Amino acid sequence: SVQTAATSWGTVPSIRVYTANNGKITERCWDGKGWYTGAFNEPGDNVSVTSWLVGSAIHIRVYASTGTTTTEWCWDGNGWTKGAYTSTN
Amino acid sequence: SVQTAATSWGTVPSIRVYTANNGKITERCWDGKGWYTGAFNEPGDNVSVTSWLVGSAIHIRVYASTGTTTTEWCWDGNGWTKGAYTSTN
Amino acid sequence: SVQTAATSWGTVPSIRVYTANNGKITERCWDGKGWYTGAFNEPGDNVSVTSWLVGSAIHIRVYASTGTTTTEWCWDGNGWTKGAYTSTN
Ligand SMILES: CC(=O)N[C@H]1[C@H](O[C@@H]2[C@@H](O)[C@@H](O)O[C@H](CO)[C@@H]2O)O[C@H](CO)[C@@H](O[C@@H]2O[C@H](CO)[C@H](O)[C@H](O)[C@H]2O)[C@@H]1O[C@@H]1O[C@@H](C)[C@@H](O)[C@@H](O)[C@@H]1O
Ligand SMILES: CC(=O)N[C@H]1[C@H](O[C@@H]2[C@@H](O)[C@@H](O)O[C@H](CO)[C@@H]2O)O[C@H](CO)[C@@H](O[C@@H]2O[C@H](CO)[C@H](O)[C@H](O)[C@H]2O)[C@@H]1O[C@@H]1O[C@@H](C)[C@@H](O)[C@@H](O)[C@@H]1O
Ligand SMILES: CC(=O)N[C@H]1[C@H](O[C@@H]2[C@@H](O)[C@@H](O)O[C@H](CO)[C@@H]2O)O[C@H](CO)[C@@H](O[C@@H]2O[C@H](CO)[C@H](O)[C@H](O)[C@H]2O)[C@@H]1O[C@@H]1O[C@@H](C)[C@@H](O)[C@@H](O)[C@@H]1O
Ligand SMILES: CC(=O)N[C@@H]1[C@@H](O[C@@H]2O[C@@H](C)[C@@H](O)[C@@H](O)[C@@H]2O)[C@H](O)[C@@H](CO)O[C@H]1O
Ligand SMILES: CC(=O)N[C@@H]1[C@@H](O[C@@H]2O[C@@H](C)[C@@H](O)[C@@H](O)[C@@H]2O)[C@H](O)[C@@H](CO)O[C@H]1O
Ligand SMILES: CC(=O)N[C@@H]1[C@@H](O[C@@H]2O[C@@H](C)[C@@H](O)[C@@H](O)[C@@H]2O)[C@H](O)[C@@H](CO)O[C@H]1O
Ligand SMILES: [Cl-]
Ligand SMILES: [Cl-]
Ligand SMILES: [Cl-]
Ligand code: NA
Ligand code: NA
Ligand code: NA
Ligand code: NA
Ligand code: NA
Ligand code: NA
Ligand code: NA
Ligand code: NA
Ligand code: NA
Repeated sequence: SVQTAATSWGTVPSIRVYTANNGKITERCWDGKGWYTGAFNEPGDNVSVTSWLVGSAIHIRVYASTGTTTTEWCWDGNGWTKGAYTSTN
Repeated sequence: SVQTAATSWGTVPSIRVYTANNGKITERCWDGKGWYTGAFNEPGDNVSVTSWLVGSAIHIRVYASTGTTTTEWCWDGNGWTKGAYTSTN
Repeated sequence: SVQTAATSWGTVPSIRVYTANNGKITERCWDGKGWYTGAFNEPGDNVSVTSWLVGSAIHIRVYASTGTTTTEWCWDGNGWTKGAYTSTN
């Protein structure tokens, strides 16, 4: 099966659902008006997510794994950027 | 292995744990007094979840996947209902 | 692939990422200053997580599964303790 991860914020709410399928992760988005495909598209076979609001600004962290490798991706209001996470050391 | 997804709300807290096993997803619940089996029972091989409170009312979204198909299930205070989510388009 | 689960709290934030690899789950931690390996180390092939704050005290629940067995682990300010969760009955 594909593998998903979901997060939400606020009371509208906004929702993001990440799906790993055949080695790629894609993103679907709800902001109160319908579902649309988001900008996030990166390699991975497994995905997890968390998020937090600072006032009205959302911060999202997506953990994309393949084999024994995990890469963190970061949204902080502009774009997706690889983060500093490593699984060890 | 079975695959689980967990969410919580409030400070009691309430917890819900969803488990995919042999193509079915079941639900376990804590509201401060012990664990009990919940009403949610739907097909799926993979599960994710998120939730949010509006005041004192919980909203839960369970994303149930099998193969390349994902179905969203919705709790909004009464019962479980299929949602509008699709993985594409 | 390894399988991960992530939670966060506050606005710093703190983040915890749990990774199941080859039958063991390990923990990585961010509290604003860098990533470090946490104290959590228990058997499991699949992991989920949730957490909640009571004021300034974090409570974390990690659901560690192997085959059809799921064990809950609990952090409530001191250490990791097996919880009362069972998947049925
Ligand atoms: C992608 C990344 O590494 N983000 C870091 C951030 O990097 C800075 C760069 O963005 C740029 O400004 O150059 C400086 C060096 O001069 C840094 O490399 O630095 C932040 C400062 O601590 C990191 O912390 C978070 O920053 C967020 C906003 O960008 C936010 O304020 C958050 O609260 C901070 O903790 C940021 O780290 C990333 O986010 C944290 C939470 C972890 O997920 C970490 O692994 C990420 O890389
Ligand atoms: C199951 C579903 O589709 N729920 C929708 C909801 O559907 C309405 C029906 O419940 C009924 O009232 O008939 C009307 C048309 O006349 C709609 O079909 O409509 C809501 C309005 O936007 C959707 O939005 C959420 O509604 C929640 C309470 O029911 C809550 O207020 C939430 O804040 C709203 O965003 C609701 O969509 C479902 O929930 C959202 C968050 C997504 O998960 C979406 O995919 C779900 O279908
Ligand atoms: C590990 C565990 O079972 N924790 C229980 C907690 O057990 C108590 C023991 O810690 C000790 O004090 O002895 C008494 C009997 O005299 C109990 O066995 O009991 C708490 C009381 O309800 C449980 O509830 C949570 O306690 C947390 C702080 O420890 C916190 O206040 C939380 O809000 C309470 O709901 C605690 O249960 C564990 O946590 C809950 C949320 C579930 O995850 C449950 O399965 C856990 O075992
Ligand atoms: C903050 C926000 O909602 N931005 C929307 C745009 O990006 C989408 O949301 C962010 C948080 C991240 O999940 C992106 O990968 C995602 O595409 C979005 O493109 C736009 C739609 O027209 O709406 C913005 O509000
Ligand atoms: C709001 C709430 O806690 N409702 C409980 C009932 O349903 C359980 O919780 C909801 C949120 C959802 O997870 C259901 O699938 C689940 O069964 C529950 O049946 C009842 C137990 O007697 O207690 C209610 O409070
Ligand atoms: C509350 C807190 O942040 N405690 C830190 C110590 O434990 C780490 O965090 C807790 C919540 C749990 O995830 C542990 O398994 C984890 O190791 C930590 O060891 C210490 C680092 O020097 O810093 C504490 O603040
Ligand atoms: Cl950004
Ligand atoms: Cl409802
Ligand atoms: Cl403790
Ligand atoms: Na989630
Ligand atoms: Na649509
Ligand atoms: Na942008
Ligand atoms: Na969770
Ligand atoms: Na019990
Ligand atoms: Na009902
Ligand atoms: Na998460
Ligand atoms: Na480092
Ligand atoms: Na300690």
